[PDB]
Amino acid sequence: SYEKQDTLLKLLILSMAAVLSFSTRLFAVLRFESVIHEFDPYFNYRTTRFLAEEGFYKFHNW
Amino acid sequence: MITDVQLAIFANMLGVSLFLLVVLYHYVAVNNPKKQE
Amino acid sequence: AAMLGLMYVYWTQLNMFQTLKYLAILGSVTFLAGNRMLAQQAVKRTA
Amino acid sequence: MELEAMSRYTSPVNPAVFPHLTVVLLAIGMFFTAWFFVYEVTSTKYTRDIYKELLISLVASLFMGFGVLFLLLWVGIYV
Amino acid sequence: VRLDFSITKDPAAEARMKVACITEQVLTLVNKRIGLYRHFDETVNRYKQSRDISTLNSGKKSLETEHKALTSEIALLQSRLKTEGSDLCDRVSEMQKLDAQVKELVLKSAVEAERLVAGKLKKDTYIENEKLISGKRQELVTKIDHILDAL
Repeated sequence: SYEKQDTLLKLLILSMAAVLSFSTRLFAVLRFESVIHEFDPYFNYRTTRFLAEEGFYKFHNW
Repeated sequence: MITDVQLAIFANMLGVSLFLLVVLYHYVAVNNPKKQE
Repeated sequence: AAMLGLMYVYWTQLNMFQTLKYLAILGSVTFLAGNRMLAQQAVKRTA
Repeated sequence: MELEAMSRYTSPVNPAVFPHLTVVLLAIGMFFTAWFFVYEVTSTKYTRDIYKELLISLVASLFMGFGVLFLLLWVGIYV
Repeated sequence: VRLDFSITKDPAAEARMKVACITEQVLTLVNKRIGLYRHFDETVNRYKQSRDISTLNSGKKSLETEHKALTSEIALLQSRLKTEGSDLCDRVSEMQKLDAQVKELVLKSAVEAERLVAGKLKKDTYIENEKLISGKRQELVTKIDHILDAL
């Protein structure tokens, strides 16, 4: 029924778009390593692993 | 491991398939009677 | 009423995570009772 | 019960096999998943039946669940 | 999907939904009317193979019973659609007006097959009468499919 085909084609298009969005950003991991780039991301990484270890209230007061 | 060339090909093919499918969707839309009643 | 009273206990004693851990439950029950009561009122109004 | 007299074991699913199974099972699970969601979004309070939804969802679960397993073994995150 | 967060119904959307359910039911019953005509045409082929009139007579009576039941259920559901004010009721009436002529053409086809097997109709005339009957049948079916799209 026409509604099924319209729904199918919407779902298929959007799931391909999602898979493409995720997959096109992997080039850097495939070429070298699953490691953090640039200078600024390292502060976000250190602070993130802090919050992941010490808990919110000790990160906020940190 | 998969190389960045095999990924580049895969992504090119996904892109082409996506845009061709959207250009099909516009036909499946305009042919609809209920969209224009 | 309990949902509005919880705000005094949060101001005096609780932290945020505890406050939300209570307010989730109390808002869920208040929402279910409000939806049922409002549907009844809507029928009575529209009758 | 001492070393040289005994036997040895390995997984009957051999090294070369996982790349096939993962693809097949995930393809099937994607089929039934698409069917499930198209059926759910199209059908309506008067037109749904529980037993069809349950069967489609159970089958899609079986196939997806084993496909992801063989996928993670293919990657080599051996459980 | 089973739960509903709703307060005020909109009976107009409920009518738009029940009408759609009933229209899918009617569409299925109509597809079974076409399938009963395919059963009957198969029964006519079996008749030509067998030259046994009882097969096709039982086919005719099973048609004029089950297709008649489908027509009655169609008209009762159409009475529901009429109560719902649906502009589709009178167009299911139009489809039944076309299908009554398709029915009389099927009866003519069965009569011409009975005459052919009885030798009352000659092959070179049977061929032309078949081509005309099935041609106007296919025309009526195309009209039917357009009116069903009009639902």
